[PDB]
Amino acid sequence: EVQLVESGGGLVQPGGSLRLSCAASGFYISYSSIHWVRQAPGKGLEWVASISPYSGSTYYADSVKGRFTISADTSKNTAYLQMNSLRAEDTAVYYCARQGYRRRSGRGFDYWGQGTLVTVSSASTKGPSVFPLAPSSKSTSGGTAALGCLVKDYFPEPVTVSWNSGALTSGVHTFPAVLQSSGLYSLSSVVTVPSSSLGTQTYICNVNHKPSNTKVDKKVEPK
Amino acid sequence: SDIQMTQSPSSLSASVGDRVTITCRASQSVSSAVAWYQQKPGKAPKLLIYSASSLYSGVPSRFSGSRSGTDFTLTISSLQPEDFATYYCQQSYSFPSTFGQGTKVEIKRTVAAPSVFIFPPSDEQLKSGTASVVCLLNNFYPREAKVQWKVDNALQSGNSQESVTEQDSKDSTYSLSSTLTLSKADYEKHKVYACEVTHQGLSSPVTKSFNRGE
RNA sequence: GGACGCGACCGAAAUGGUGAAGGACGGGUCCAGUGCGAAACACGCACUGUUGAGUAGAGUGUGAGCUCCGUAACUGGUCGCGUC
Ligand SMILES: CC1=N/C(=C\c2cc(F)c(O)c(F)c2)C(=O)N1CC(F)(F)F
Ligand SMILES: [K+]
Repeated sequence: EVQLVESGGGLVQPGGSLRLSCAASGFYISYSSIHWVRQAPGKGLEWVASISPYSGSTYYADSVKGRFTISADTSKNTAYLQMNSLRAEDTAVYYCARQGYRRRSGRGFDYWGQGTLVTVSSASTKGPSVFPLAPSSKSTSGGTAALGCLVKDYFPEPVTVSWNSGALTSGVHTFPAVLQSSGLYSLSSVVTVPSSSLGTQTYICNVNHKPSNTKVDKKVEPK
Repeated sequence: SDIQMTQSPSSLSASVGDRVTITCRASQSVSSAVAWYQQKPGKAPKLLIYSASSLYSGVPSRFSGSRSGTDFTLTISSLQPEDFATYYCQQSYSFPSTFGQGTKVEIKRTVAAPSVFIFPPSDEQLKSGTASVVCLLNNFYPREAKVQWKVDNALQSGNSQESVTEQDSKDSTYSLSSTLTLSKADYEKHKVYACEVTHQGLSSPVTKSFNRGE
């Protein structure tokens, strides 16, 4: 019944500003304390800010104090997080969490949003170049053969990869994106297949990078 | 002074049914204002314990919290397959709130040697000024693996990045990708491109490679 | 001896003025903590605390009591006088 939905996340260059929303449903935000908590990729959870009910008192972490402003629109039943003077270290996934009812959950955050991504960088939005990881010509390894696609030089996150439009899912591994020294992301998706049918069967990685309107389909054949 | 929450361990491997315990030690007194969360990859945190030892509604009773002074502990009496995730502690005794650095609990299993594959850079990318060589360690355990790059028997360093998947939902194995990045120029100067994999499940270190021209 | 009456002294319910006391005279208020109100702060309630708080009040009580100076019902006591 109760749910939280954050939006407004996206790419913004350093010094820029971004406004986050926290649409609530299944409950009234006026009766609860709303919190913002962010998580940089690979790191742990970091408390950002909050706002108390009835009093409207706000609280911020030192790392964001003076730049961030948390508010609440009861008319829209939505909480907002105004982020000004953004920095590269502000880059993370932003959650909105409800502070549960005291006699029931104490000061615990009983409900969390799905989180909205906020990337801060000077890098321009760029679609990825997809290259084939062609299956070796000789022998095997573990009993089969392997192939895949290299998704390189895209920005920002995220990107999705499928094989044969979702028909191929077994033995498929899509690795976590890695931020290159160039400021651009890069990742590879592979899949193990029988080396006996490398020629007679078709394998196609379906790459998808929406932030740049870049959807590509590359078929991976023996070179 | 901000209140510190020192969580430990940072990682943990246990079998299904095992009794595990995660600890968070506070720098100051936080009373009982301690919460425990569970987070799975790509998902939001889920509240497990509140007020140090109170079990949230709908949370299985195998999860239990306890407070000893400024030391708090999450206890999982018997691990179940759906229990393997990352757990964080939180203090909300005073602002600002403080989170533990997390504790990733991972499932144990029999040792599994990785299947190694090497992929030469595509002709399409080479005409772009950069060459990418990929080494693939596939389905192995534990995660502890060492991957080295050798071009013409020259050990590479500083020009490679690794990436590892989460523990697979079926066989609980890992997969890893090493990515060597070279210029088209430097790529053209040499012939034999090598990557050597050292893993516990391997009889001896395995080398997989090719020659640039052929 | 006794009764009644007058007066004085004393006592005295009551009352005006007065000036010392701080928590063992109280109430109010504030503060801290805890729990509660959909409620970490602010607001409100409840509980706890004076080794929490000014006897210059910081009170739309400095209220009660007491110190000290007066007025005083009287059903009071004593004494004198008049009368029976
Ligand atoms: C200044 C002060 N002190 C007070 C009260 C109090 C009550 C007790 F029971 C006690 O033991 C004590 F020492 C003081 C008090 O009420 N104030 C008033 C105000 F100005 F603060 F408002
Ligand atoms: K008083």
